[PDB]
Amino acid sequence: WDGKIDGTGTHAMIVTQGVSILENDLSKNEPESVRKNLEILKENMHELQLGSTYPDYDKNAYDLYQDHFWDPDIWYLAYSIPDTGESQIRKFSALARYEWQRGNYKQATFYLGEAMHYFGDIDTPYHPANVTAVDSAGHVKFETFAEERKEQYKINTAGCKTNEAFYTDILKNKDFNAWSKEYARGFAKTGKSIYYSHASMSHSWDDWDYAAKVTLANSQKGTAGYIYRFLHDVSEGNDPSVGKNVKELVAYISTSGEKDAGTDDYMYFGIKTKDGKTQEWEMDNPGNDFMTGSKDTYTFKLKDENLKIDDIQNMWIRKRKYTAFPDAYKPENIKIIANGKVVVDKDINEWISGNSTYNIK
Ligand SMILES: [Ca+2]
Ligand SMILES: [Ca+2]
Ligand SMILES: [Ca+2]
Ligand SMILES: [Ca+2]
Ligand SMILES: [Ca+2]
Ligand SMILES: [Zn+2]
Repeated sequence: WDGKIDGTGTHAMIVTQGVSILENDLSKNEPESVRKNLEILKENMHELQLGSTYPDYDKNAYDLYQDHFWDPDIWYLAYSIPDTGESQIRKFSALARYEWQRGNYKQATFYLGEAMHYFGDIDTPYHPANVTAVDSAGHVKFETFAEERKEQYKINTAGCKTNEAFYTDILKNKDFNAWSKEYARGFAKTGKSIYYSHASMSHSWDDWDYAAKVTLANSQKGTAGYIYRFLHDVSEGNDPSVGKNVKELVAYISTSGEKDAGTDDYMYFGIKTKDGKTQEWEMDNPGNDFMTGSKDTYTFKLKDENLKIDDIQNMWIRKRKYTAFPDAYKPENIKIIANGKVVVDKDINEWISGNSTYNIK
């Protein structure tokens, strides 16, 4: 969907409607904690909207915004694996719950907004069909069409109250990651079907009208559902990581904005377990890694699929010179996420020169 850097446009409408919908649908028996957290959410509507649009304007975005795409119908032992729209929902959702728990509500809500940007995208027709703006003139055309008419596509209810099926189903599965993937898959498959049936360049103005109606309604309802899940999760301190093989680790790395803080050297993330086994991956995204001021995400798939988070005793990042000279690197902060939970939040704010290793854990 379209969005503007000031937190306006289709994406902002979707999150804004998401909140209104939830407000309308909230049953009387909902816990006080949920209502209290919803009011805090509403205090930070600006952030939610800005977050819902930001990934399109992130200076660090990948070349063809690959991570804004996801096909719902779809070597890793030593290299990071790329993010997808689905995986970014999970990443930002984890960051959001983490910040919420420590009362850092403005930043928490921004992250929630970013999670919803990606959900919004996988609920378009073009993104889950994996048809890019390069592939088809229809990509930009359809999103512009929707943007112009976004007002007439707003909805204000999911169609039932939160003590009913749609919403109760959302709370059933304590495994947020597993729930999010399949929940997102449903909406994405609908969007993709709508691409082929109504939204592609083969179709009419009437077809595009129906396509936008259904996918914008679904985007809003789907967003309301994620917000509901979020308010419940943060109200109860629900941990979806318990607990639970660590099949993947995600690193979320903030590079300092200081001069020459970024690097083009080889960069590795590694772990050592209590049993002294090691695994190390090169961090390399389909993009310009470790740019000054950037926030980079890397996902690492473990060789041992039966490890528990406690089993991981040491973590580090290691740099290796690309040229004969040291390209010193200065990370501000690294967060490691496992199974939907931020398990490491490590301020660094010091230089890593040459071929040095920095010990996180
Ligand atoms: Ca540097
Ligand atoms: Ca320089
Ligand atoms: Ca490389
Ligand atoms: Ca790269
Ligand atoms: Ca660079
Ligand atoms: Zn979009």
